[PDB]
Amino acid sequence: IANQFNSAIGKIQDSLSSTASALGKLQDVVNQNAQALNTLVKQLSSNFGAISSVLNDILSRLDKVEAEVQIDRLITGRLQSLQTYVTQQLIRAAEIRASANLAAIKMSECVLGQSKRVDFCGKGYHLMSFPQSAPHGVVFLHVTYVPAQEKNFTTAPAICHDGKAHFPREGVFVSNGTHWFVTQRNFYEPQIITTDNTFVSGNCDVVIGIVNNTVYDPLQPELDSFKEELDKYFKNHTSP
Amino acid sequence: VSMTKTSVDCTMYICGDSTECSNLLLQYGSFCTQLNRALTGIAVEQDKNTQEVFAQVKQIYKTPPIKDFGGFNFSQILPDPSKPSKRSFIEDLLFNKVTDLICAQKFNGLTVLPPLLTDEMIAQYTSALLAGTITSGWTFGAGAALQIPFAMQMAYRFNGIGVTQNVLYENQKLIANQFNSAIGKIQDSLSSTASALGKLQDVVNQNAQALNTLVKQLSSNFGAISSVLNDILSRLDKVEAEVQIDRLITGRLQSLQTYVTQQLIRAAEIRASANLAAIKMSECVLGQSKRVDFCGKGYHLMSFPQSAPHGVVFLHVTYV
Amino acid sequence: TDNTFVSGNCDVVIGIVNNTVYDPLQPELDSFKEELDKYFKNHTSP
Amino acid sequence: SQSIIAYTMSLGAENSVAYSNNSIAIPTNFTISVTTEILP
Ligand SMILES: *[C@@H]1O[C@H](CO)[C@@H](O[C@@H]2O[C@H](CO)[C@@H](O[C@H]3O[C@H](CO)[C@@H](O)[C@H](O)[C@@H]3O)[C@H](O)[C@H]2NC(C)=O)[C@H](O)[C@H]1NC(C)=O
Ligand SMILES: *[C@@H]1O[C@H](CO)[C@@H](O[C@@H]2O[C@H](CO)[C@@H](O[C@H]3O[C@H](CO)[C@@H](O)[C@H](O)[C@@H]3O)[C@H](O)[C@H]2NC(C)=O)[C@H](O)[C@H]1NC(C)=O
Ligand SMILES: *[C@@H]1O[C@H](CO)[C@@H](O[C@@H]2O[C@H](CO)[C@@H](O[C@H]3O[C@H](CO)[C@@H](O)[C@H](O)[C@@H]3O)[C@H](O)[C@H]2NC(C)=O)[C@H](O)[C@H]1NC(C)=O
Ligand SMILES: *[C@@H]1O[C@H](CO[C@@H]2O[C@@H](C)[C@@H](O)[C@@H](O)[C@@H]2O)[C@@H](O[C@@H]2O[C@H](CO)[C@@H](O)[C@H](O)[C@H]2NC(C)=O)[C@H](O)[C@H]1NC(C)=O
Ligand SMILES: *[C@@H]1O[C@H](CO)[C@@H](O[C@@H]2O[C@H](CO)[C@@H](O)[C@H](O)[C@H]2NC(C)=O)[C@H](O)[C@H]1NC(C)=O
Ligand SMILES: *[C@@H]1O[C@H](CO)[C@@H](O[C@@H]2O[C@H](CO)[C@@H](O)[C@H](O)[C@H]2NC(C)=O)[C@H](O)[C@H]1NC(C)=O
Ligand SMILES: *[C@@H]1O[C@H](CO)[C@@H](O[C@@H]2O[C@H](CO)[C@@H](O)[C@H](O)[C@H]2NC(C)=O)[C@H](O)[C@H]1NC(C)=O
Ligand SMILES: *[C@@H]1O[C@H](CO)[C@@H](O)[C@H](O)[C@H]1NC(C)=O
Ligand SMILES: *[C@@H]1O[C@H](CO)[C@@H](O)[C@H](O)[C@H]1NC(C)=O
Ligand SMILES: *[C@@H]1O[C@H](CO)[C@@H](O)[C@H](O)[C@H]1NC(C)=O
Ligand SMILES: *[C@@H]1O[C@H](CO)[C@@H](O)[C@H](O)[C@H]1NC(C)=O
Repeated sequence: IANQFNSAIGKIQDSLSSTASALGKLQDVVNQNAQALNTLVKQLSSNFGAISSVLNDILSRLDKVEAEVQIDRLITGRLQSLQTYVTQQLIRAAEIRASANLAAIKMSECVLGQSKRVDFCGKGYHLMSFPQSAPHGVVFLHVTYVPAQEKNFTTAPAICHDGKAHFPREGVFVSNGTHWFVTQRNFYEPQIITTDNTFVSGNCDVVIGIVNNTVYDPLQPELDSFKEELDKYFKNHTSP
Repeated sequence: VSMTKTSVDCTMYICGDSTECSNLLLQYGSFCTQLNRALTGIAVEQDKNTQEVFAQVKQIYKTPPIKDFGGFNFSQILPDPSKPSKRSFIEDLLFNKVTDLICAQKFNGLTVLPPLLTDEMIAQYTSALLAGTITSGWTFGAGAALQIPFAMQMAYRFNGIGVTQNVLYENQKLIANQFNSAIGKIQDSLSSTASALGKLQDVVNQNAQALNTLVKQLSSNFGAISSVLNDILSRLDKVEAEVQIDRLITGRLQSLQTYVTQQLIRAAEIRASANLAAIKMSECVLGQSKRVDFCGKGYHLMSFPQSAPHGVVFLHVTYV
Repeated sequence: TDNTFVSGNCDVVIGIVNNTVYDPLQPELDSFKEELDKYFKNHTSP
Repeated sequence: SQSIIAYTMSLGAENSVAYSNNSIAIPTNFTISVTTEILP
């Protein structure tokens, strides 16, 4: 388990070393803030119909009545440029808030604890995650237990022994072909079916697909060996 | 989950067939490109939102031909090979109920691109998700799919709500009969009314209305002598025409900035809905919610996705 | 034995320690042995 | 001999599941896997 984890962290350094696209979202946000700034700058150059883009030149050619017309184009167009960029930015910001609020919830549920939500803390059953800082962002190193070598087995919902019906307390009942066992639902480790592994309800008539086997009782040979202890004190007590 | 991929030629929507208007529009410049970048942003986003909700598994699971699912009769929500498009039964009810203006927009340099995923591809991901859920329980989400007998899955679910697995098996008939009875009402409901789908219809009707309203702003004078560009250009020369055109460019450009601002904002609503739906898939469909009411009222057992026009339906199953 | 469960042998668990583990069934039977032995002994008597 | 092609996207590999009314699969082994997830 430790070796697989060490092997996986190795692959993270390798992955981040190998591809350009990994930090995609963060590199995207930076590109969008810079592109929007340069777009805002570039509207300063636009004439809007005024005889120049350069505000002093206009003063140098027109009086207070005609400069007011030409300048009011640049003010109206420019003010429309700031009202545009700030709208795009208030919207952009609203995307980032939803991202941040998820990232806060993931910090709480994937770092300060272990989530049961499926695929919420990366693909596979969650074990833990390690947070890492980035330019304007966070990276989570999610650690999961992914099933890897499955094998086919026969199963039955329940077992009949004393003509009562029996169920796993936790786990499932499975046959290797020749013998029935009980095991945990998420890793193969078969066990002898016993009273302690199981619980009982009703007779064998209602449960569809129920099968017949023994149930072993760990009290029983502890009393059988105590019956054979008892008989040996009787045979000895026949001797005197 | 998504909406129409609008695309507009801003030059088309401001300056349709005028070079005079084109030269005047260059006095403003990048506003035309900038809006197209914004609409292109939302248009590419639809393929993300639709991948995020449906493409949660990268392998195409399929049903066995035999249907020994303990009496649970999914045939109403699984695909139908007899159909010209392979959706289920319940998905045709969804497609039949949600609804010249579309040509009038087309003449004005407005366009609607098709989504990357065809509605059959959406039915195909849905088929894999649903068949996976039945044949394999949650296990196909967390790793390679492990088969399980359907009543053994249902026992796990019952234990997931702390109800004991014998309480399933001791009533398996009543449970399957109620599951079948409930899907019978899902059909009867979705066949009868259309009001339950009103969330999707209201999303279409807003997007369609915003395109109608943006179209209807072309027929506006804005205080120029005509609402029609050409009727100015026909009547006035290069001194006078420009002043009446510069008003229509201004009024129209303001009318576009407005529609795009509305649509970026609207698209933030749909993205919240996409993220919620992706989570609802990831937790109710690929899992079992311990979250209360998050997968419908009652204790969560399991949920089945069904495709819908630009959206998704979850059929949540609950113990009550 | 009821608070715990059992798997494997002493080699595999890094840092496993030694102690008794109680069995509640043990003195519950052993007192039944003292009860039994008192019957055995009395049956020597007659 | 490389060229730009066009195709309907195959959504993945096809896989009919080994379902039966009495069949289960169980992992005898597992991978501990680590992923990155990146957030603004
Ligand atoms: C299914 O699992 C069964 C339990 O692991 C297994 O049965 C066991 O088979 C071994 C031999 O492979 C037997 O080993 C014993 O054989 C005799 C018993 O008198 C002794 O000489 C040996 O020392 C050893 O104790 C087990 O007795 C037997 N267990 C049981 C409960 O019968 C099956 O072989 C497995 N089936 C398949 C298809 O592999
Ligand atoms: C699983 O094991 C059960 C115990 O062996 C077995 O039950 C037994 O089945 C037979 C046939 O149904 C019964 O046979 C008797 O039936 C009546 C009396 O009730 C007589 O008319 C017959 O001549 C015959 O004697 C056994 O009495 C019955 N015993 C019990 C406790 O069930 C199941 O049939 C087995 N099932 C499978 C699938 O193997
Ligand atoms: C926990 O209890 C274990 C069982 O008593 C105990 O294992 C025993 O430890 C001693 C000392 O390490 C070993 O002593 C013998 O070691 C070799 C033969 O194996 C000889 O060269 C020595 O002379 C000596 O006889 C026992 O063999 C060993 N028994 C077993 C079954 O492994 C652990 O040491 C105890 N651990 C703690 C921390 O209490
Ligand atoms: C899991 O089982 C399926 C089929 O179920 C078993 O198949 C028989 C061979 C036998 O074991 C029966 O008791 C079961 O019903 C396997 O599917 C087979 O796969 C091979 C290719 O590997 C193919 O040639 C066969 O036609 C398939 N048969 C069926 C019925 O699908 C599957 O491979 C098994 N998986 C593992 C990991 O063992
Ligand atoms: C599952 O439910 C469907 C719907 O009732 C059943 O299919 C119908 O079966 C009857 C009897 O053969 C026919 O009259 C209908 O035309 C069928 N409809 C469809 C859509 O196929 C199906 O038989 C049920 N399966 C089980 C195992 O009960
Ligand atoms: C639990 O409630 C169910 C109904 O939800 C009962 O099932 C019905 O029982 C009557 C007879 O009492 C039958 O006529 C119906 O046809 C049954 N319906 C179904 C769908 O099976 C059930 O009897 C109740 N059980 C208990 C123990 O109260
Ligand atoms: C479980 O899987 C791991 C690999 O993921 C197995 O470990 C390998 O075991 C073989 C020998 O069988 C060695 O050659 C490899 O070098 C091992 N790799 C590691 C990381 O140790 C492990 O043995 C498997 N367990 C079982 C029960 O099969
Ligand atoms: C399982 O399927 C077989 C056919 O392959 C059928 O004959 C049998 O009765 C079924 N058993 C159960 C418990 O469903
Ligand atoms: C038999 O019982 C006597 C006491 O009555 C005792 O001394 C002796 O050790 C016992 N022998 C065996 C083999 O149990
Ligand atoms: C615990 O740490 C000490 C060193 O401080 C070491 O000697 C001991 O063997 C360690 N035991 C385990 C189980 O790691
Ligand atoms: C013998 O044992 C019985 C109890 O079973 C007791 O009542 C009786 O007093 C005993 N007699 C002697 C002589 O020990």
